[PDB]
Amino acid sequence: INRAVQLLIISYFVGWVFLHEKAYQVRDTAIESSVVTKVKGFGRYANRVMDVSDYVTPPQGTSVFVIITKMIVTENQMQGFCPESEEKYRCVSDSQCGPQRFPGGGILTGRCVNYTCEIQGWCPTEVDTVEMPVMMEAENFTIFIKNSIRFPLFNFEKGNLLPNLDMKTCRFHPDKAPFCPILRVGDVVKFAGQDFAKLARTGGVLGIKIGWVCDLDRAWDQCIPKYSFTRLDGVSSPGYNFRFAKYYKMENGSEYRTLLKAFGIRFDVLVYGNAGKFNIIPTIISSVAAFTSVGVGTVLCDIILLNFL
Amino acid sequence: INRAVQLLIISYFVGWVFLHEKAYQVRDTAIESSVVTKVKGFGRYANRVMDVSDYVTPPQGTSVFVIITKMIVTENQMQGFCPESEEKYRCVSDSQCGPQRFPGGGILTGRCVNYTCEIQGWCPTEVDTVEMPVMMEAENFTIFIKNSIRFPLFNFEKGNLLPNLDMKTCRFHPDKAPFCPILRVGDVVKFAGQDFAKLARTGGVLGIKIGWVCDLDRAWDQCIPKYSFTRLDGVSSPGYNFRFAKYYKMENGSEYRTLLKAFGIRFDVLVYGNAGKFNIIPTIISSVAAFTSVGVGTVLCDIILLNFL
Amino acid sequence: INRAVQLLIISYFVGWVFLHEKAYQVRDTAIESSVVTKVKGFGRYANRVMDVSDYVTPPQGTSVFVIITKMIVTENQMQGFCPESEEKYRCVSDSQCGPQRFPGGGILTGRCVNYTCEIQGWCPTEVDTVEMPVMMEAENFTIFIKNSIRFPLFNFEKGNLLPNLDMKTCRFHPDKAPFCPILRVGDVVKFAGQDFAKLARTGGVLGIKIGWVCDLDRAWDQCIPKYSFTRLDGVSSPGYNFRFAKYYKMENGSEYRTLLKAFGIRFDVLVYGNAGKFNIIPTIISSVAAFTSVGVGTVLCDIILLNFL
Ligand SMILES: CNC(=O)c1cc(F)c(-c2nc3cc(C)ccn3c2C[C@H]2CN(C(=O)OC)CCO2)c(F)c1
Ligand SMILES: CNC(=O)c1cc(F)c(-c2nc3cc(C)ccn3c2C[C@H]2CN(C(=O)OC)CCO2)c(F)c1
Ligand SMILES: CNC(=O)c1cc(F)c(-c2nc3cc(C)ccn3c2C[C@H]2CN(C(=O)OC)CCO2)c(F)c1
Ligand SMILES: *[C@@H]1O[C@H](CO)[C@@H](O[C@@H]2O[C@H](CO)[C@@H](O)[C@H](O)[C@H]2NC(C)=O)[C@H](O)[C@H]1NC(C)=O
Ligand SMILES: *[C@@H]1O[C@H](CO)[C@@H](O[C@@H]2O[C@H](CO)[C@@H](O)[C@H](O)[C@H]2NC(C)=O)[C@H](O)[C@H]1NC(C)=O
Ligand SMILES: *[C@@H]1O[C@H](CO)[C@@H](O[C@@H]2O[C@H](CO)[C@@H](O)[C@H](O)[C@H]2NC(C)=O)[C@H](O)[C@H]1NC(C)=O
Ligand SMILES: *[C@@H]1O[C@H](CO)[C@@H](O)[C@H](O)[C@H]1NC(C)=O
Ligand SMILES: *[C@@H]1O[C@H](CO)[C@@H](O)[C@H](O)[C@H]1NC(C)=O
Ligand SMILES: *[C@@H]1O[C@H](CO)[C@@H](O)[C@H](O)[C@H]1NC(C)=O
Repeated sequence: INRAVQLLIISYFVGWVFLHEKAYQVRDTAIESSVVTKVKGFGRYANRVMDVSDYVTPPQGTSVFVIITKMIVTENQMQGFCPESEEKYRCVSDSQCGPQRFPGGGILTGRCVNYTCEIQGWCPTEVDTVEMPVMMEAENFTIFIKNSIRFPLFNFEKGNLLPNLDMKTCRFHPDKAPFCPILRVGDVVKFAGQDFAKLARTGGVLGIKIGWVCDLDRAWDQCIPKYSFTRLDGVSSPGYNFRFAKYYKMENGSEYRTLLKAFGIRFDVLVYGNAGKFNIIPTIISSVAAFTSVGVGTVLCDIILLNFL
Repeated sequence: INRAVQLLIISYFVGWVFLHEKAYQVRDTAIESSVVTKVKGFGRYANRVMDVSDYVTPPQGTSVFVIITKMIVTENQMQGFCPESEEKYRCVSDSQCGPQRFPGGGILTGRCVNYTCEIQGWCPTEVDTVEMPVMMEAENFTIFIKNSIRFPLFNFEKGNLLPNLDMKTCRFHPDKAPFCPILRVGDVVKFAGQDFAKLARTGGVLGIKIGWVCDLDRAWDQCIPKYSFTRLDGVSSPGYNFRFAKYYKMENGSEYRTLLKAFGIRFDVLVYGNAGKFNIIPTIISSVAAFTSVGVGTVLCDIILLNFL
Repeated sequence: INRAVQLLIISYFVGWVFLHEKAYQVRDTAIESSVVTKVKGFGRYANRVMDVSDYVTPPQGTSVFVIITKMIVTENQMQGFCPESEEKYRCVSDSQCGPQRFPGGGILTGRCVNYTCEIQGWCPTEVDTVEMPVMMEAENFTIFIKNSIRFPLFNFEKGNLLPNLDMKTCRFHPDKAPFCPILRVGDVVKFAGQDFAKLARTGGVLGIKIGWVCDLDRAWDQCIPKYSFTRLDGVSSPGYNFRFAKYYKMENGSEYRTLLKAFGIRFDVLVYGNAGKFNIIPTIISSVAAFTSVGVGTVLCDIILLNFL
């Protein structure tokens, strides 16, 4: 009975190794998904509350949006020549800056004036590096993410709005309610291992990943999404700043421009999926390989038992 | 001759099962694609026709754009305190709204006035829910979609602009001309199983999918794209509304803001591909599995015939 | 010794064929990536230098941005009826244009006036096709691309900012330094097999592909990205033009609009990945198939040697 027991044990182990790793259930990874993101929540920046229309830069609500948390405004920028207001651009001789100095505000002319050598262009350049406050109440904003995915190979359409496992006081917590699509901005920042104060002050590119890992052999309700968070702006000047320009020409001839530098927390929504469904061909391939492996194991077992090595 | 005929039949069935499901022809699903969308067509909204530059929100023509169909304008919004114009925010006592009421227009102060308790912020809030007309002529807009895909594993570059199977009066109909890239907006809405009037009045997020399913073992001209349409904004307040803010500061000191609420039909272009090419390794694997399966079938056939069970 | 030598040679060839094509090392192609693009560099267009805030259309720095190189401005567009300024719309009789003529500037009315029959809408239409100069200094712009990828199946996070194989004078050249993420716009245009003058004058949609092809069986530092460039706006009127509209209502009642037509070079960043990691199941499958193929080869070899055919 030793040979039968040993071959049964070998076959059982081979089956465990195969079906545990899903040798069958051909896998599809080309998930086609659509994301609709909507921000809700109000906050104050200077002396005035700002609704959703203000801070979020892309109003459509695409896969990628920006939550603006700090604004630096430079108004009435006129064309001309003038020195730069930054420290690092010190000029002691007229030959210091030429076709070797990286421009910071405009095209250089090869001169030197007192405030720094003359960049040409928008004269009142950004006086940056100040103690401007941040939209602290943005720590309490909420993001509603409606994600609709469709695995094409198996024709499997699904969405994250699962009605079983209200939407007015629920948040997203991976422990209590890991299924509500409403993500608190403070919660997203905290779950990424980041302090919110520094992230809002300097800016960063967070990322929300919706892993659609499902086993289609089970029921339709079993396919559930998993939310994860990360930061994708780590080097090893870190930050995320971007500028809008609004132009106007007053009737007295001069051409003006106001420049708004925004430090925000850009959110990226990345959808990844991996769905495995049972298919005849991989099942046959795996069964044949398992049979041959069991045969090889049986051929080796008697030899190793007889030789005790 | 019975055994030879039976083994030939078993081998033929195994070959049918294998080659029908493409046991060989290793498959690649990581399709790298680029989409350029351009809208053409004019329509009237208030008392004036609007060209392409007006209704479409992203002027670049990215993978996702919005066809604005309804506009609600609130001009000269000033900062301050005032009640809200919506019905649902009824206030009979000063304690009704506090740290339990969801803000609708601004940060609450805990008071109660006649128009509703005081939200702080942009005072002339949106008087919404009106009978504003819709851009009905947007039913006749056309969308030109240039899609260029490149399967990287096989180095296979292709595009949907097939010159064989003019581009001035052709539309997209899956029956007559299922190859023209020009998609009528009314046609897209109709093919999604949606009435255009309600969709334009309330807004929605349609989706155009370009399935690049091809068999590279055939000629280059055989690889063709298939267009499909769906809606990806179905819960089970449905809609798709987004707001622009334009700011101006008149010389008499006050800070103003005009808010434009747009109800549009956002179009998402999703590209999915699955290309299978013959490879030596999967062919050998499939042949070995087929040989072993045929052997197993022959081993079972004589037994089942002799035992008649 | 002939049979042993022949079977060893057959086994060696089978192993070469299998391990060379990676029969083992299950492959994942669903790469989840995030791209942050930042443009640096100044240029002059009319009589004034323009910094980053001006030419690039999406200020956020998404996966797709546009480098504007030519601007055509039409100011003070008023609603009304007037003929069109283009040549192709010749009208000799009042019945020439009707429900058969493609509108170019507005909704037609079925009349004929001297400048061309009356389109309704923004009256001072674009007088296009001029000799407007181009932002030639945009040939010296630089693009910083920070790409962070994460293969989910193997949980493999990586980025293109490799610190071993400064970032102030380095460019991207596939021969000298093929690893610096700083891409010169002129270099990108040249590597796509395109002249920069015509591309800037008419517009085009270039594409930068970051192939993340790695072998995870080696060390972590071995996984490196490969940059490639292409053009995805080739038919077989080519170009890429898009228009912004800025509205204002002067106090004397009339409603105005200024239209800015931009000819740019839109850059698309496409991330593709294919990562193979050793797994037990594919290894067993490949070993079984190799054993069976070697057996078949041995069965055929003696026959072909004895029969000499
Ligand atoms: C006459 N009024 C103005 O000039 C003016 C008014 C403003 F409310 C603001 C302002 N500050 C902040 C601060 C935060 C955290 C969020 C939004 N903020 C805003 C509003 C908009 C202004 N944006 C714009 O594109 O405007 C062209 C870009 C996005 O932010 C400004 F920067 C300028
Ligand atoms: C002095 N003139 C204005 O204030 C004004 C003029 C306008 F034509 C309009 C207006 N209505 C509609 C209706 C449809 C269906 C499409 C486009 N529409 C527009 C034009 C733009 C105005 N957009 C903007 O970003 O403007 C900052 C956002 C997109 O729509 C407006 F909302 C305000
Ligand atoms: C009172 N001043 C103006 O009206 C005015 C001022 C300007 F600098 C310009 C202008 N020309 C060029 C040429 C290049 C190559 C790049 C940027 N350029 C610009 C600036 C902006 C204006 N953009 C805008 O959205 O403005 C609403 C869209 C993007 O280009 C303009 F088109 C109009
Ligand atoms: C974000 O919201 C939380 C939850 O309401 C705020 O925390 C509470 O704030 C109230 C304000 O009246 C205090 O009475 C509570 O004691 C706070 N609770 C806790 C646990 O701190 C929080 O202050 C808000 N954040 C910001 C920046 O305003
Ligand atoms: C969209 O275009 C269609 C096709 O031209 C319009 O339908 C025709 O409209 C003309 C207008 O002169 C009528 O004479 C025809 O009888 C209509 N034909 C049909 C089959 O209805 C349609 O009206 C346009 N839609 C909108 C909203 O203007
Ligand atoms: C882009 O930059 C290059 C590199 O600096 C410029 O080419 C040089 O331009 C300087 C200008 O003083 C000349 O002295 C050099 O002789 C040029 N070198 C070469 C090899 O041509 C180039 O002119 C710049 N392009 C534009 C359009 O301004
Ligand atoms: C126009 O007026 C502004 C202030 O409104 C002033 O700074 C500027 O010098 C004037 N420009 C001209 C050309 O008169
Ligand atoms: C400025 O003028 C506007 C109308 O143009 C008026 O409503 C407002 O009260 C005035 N504000 C101040 C601060 O004088
Ligand atoms: C308003 O003034 C503009 C010039 O500023 C002029 O062209 C236009 O005819 C005037 N419109 C009205 C309605 O008075």
